[PDB]
Amino acid sequence: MNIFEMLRIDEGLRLKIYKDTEGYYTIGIGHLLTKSPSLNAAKSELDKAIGRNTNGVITKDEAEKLFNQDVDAAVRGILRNAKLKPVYDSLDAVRRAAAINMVFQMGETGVAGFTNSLRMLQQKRWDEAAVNLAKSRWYNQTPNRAKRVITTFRTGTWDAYK
Ligand SMILES: [Cl-]
Ligand SMILES: [Cl-]
Repeated sequence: MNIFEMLRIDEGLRLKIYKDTEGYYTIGIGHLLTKSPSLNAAKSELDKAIGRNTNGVITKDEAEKLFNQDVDAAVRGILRNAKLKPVYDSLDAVRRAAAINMVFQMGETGVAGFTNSLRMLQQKRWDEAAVNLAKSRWYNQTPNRAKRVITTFRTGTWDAYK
């Protein structure tokens, strides 16, 4: 298992524009297009992202290309963030994947708001971080995914994904 296979399980793959768990137009492997309620705005963001006239449909290679860019961007957002970088550098390889998963889903600003959890993760107080991570809108809106990510931070293994 790795970050790509992990996010592919958590996000799925859809080749036509869909609404994500928040109701936002998304495509591919959790690639958010726009938070605007307009499907035309979505289609236009999609054409710009792919570089051709898509009419709301992309190929699998195209979905995987966006996915590669989004994973790369998530990692880069962590390393550029003063609150996230020292935590990420402190973690082993598996728990680093959990951090990337969170940033991918909710963005670098959202995750940087888990101040208390980040501190517990940095201190390797795994069971305590896990309890604190779950007291979140994140956990209450998407409990099955959040449980898998939290289990990954708690154990440092891929058990929740096998
Ligand atoms: Cl893009
Ligand atoms: Cl979920």
